[PDB]
Amino acid sequence: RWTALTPEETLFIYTRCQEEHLPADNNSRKTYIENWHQWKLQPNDHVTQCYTKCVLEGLELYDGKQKKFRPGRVSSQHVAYQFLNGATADEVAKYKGAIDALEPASDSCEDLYMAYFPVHETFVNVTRKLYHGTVEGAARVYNSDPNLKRKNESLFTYCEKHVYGDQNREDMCRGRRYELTGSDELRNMIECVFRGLRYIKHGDINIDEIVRDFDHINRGDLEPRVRTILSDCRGIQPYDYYSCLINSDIREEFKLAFDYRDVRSADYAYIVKGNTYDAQKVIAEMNKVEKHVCG
Ligand SMILES: CCCCC[C@H](O)/C=C/[C@@H]1[C@@H](C/C=C\CCCC(=O)O)[C@H]2CO[C@@H]1C2
Ligand SMILES: NCCc1c[nH]c2ccc(O)cc12
Repeated sequence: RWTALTPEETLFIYTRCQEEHLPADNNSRKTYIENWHQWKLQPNDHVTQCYTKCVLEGLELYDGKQKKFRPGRVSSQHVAYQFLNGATADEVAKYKGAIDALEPASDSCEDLYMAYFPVHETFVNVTRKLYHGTVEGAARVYNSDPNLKRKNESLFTYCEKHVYGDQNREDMCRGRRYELTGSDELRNMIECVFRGLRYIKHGDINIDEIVRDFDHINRGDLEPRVRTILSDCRGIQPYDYYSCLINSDIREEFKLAFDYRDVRSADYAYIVKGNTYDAQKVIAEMNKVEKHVCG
């Protein structure tokens, strides 16, 4: 059974797709951000088309494996949040039917846009209700469910408060200083963090995601070294890959990467809004939190 997406998940999708497809220029990027924020799939060009493909696949309305829309997932998305939604039976019926009629002829950006575009023009507001595409609807859901990570909340402090609670402050302090204490709480902590960073999904590690956090610190040159390590790690548990990285010649680079990613986890739109990498600010922020934790 397919599981509906949380507002954390869809916000991850939206921000990641914008990161991947917004142009690096300035005059160009502003148009795209302004339009996409209003859910306007304009202007119609390769940038917008591939952004559309990326969102459609992150929301998982389009299946890359089966290479086809899976319309039943619409229904799923709705039932999971059918009261907080604001969506009606008729709206979801028609949206599901329209998506059921789509056979895009291929899976390129251009063809998927050409297929789905009239559906989006017609049912954009249904899509925004179902997939938490408004600040009000997402806020309603967050408020209904205390187990979801919030917008401005760090993945790491979230996972800490779920895994350690108010117990083992000493082990949590050592863990936040990158100690391999080997305790059960630290293992669950690293699993929680890897799941939320998408370093691991459905049990399989995601080497491209770690590599990308290495690129984000201007250490792309380490990508091969980051692959060897992860491809040679014999375990399958997050703590295994974590320890492989910490007990390596790229330990300190890994900490720089991890800390930047923590900072960017407390605000999914960090790169969209235009923030850049600043090792000093990153570590200053980390030092404030760690001095509080180890207080
Ligand atoms: C099928 C294609 C749909 C196009 C995608 C659409 O262009 C989405 C844009 C995202 C939006 C989602 C809106 C609200 C979600 C809640 C955001 C919040 O918690 O502040 C904003 C957050 O990333 C961007 C801007
Ligand atoms: N800023 C890095 C936070 C971090 C990295 N590894 C950790 C392990 C435990 C913990 O509580 C926190 C952490």
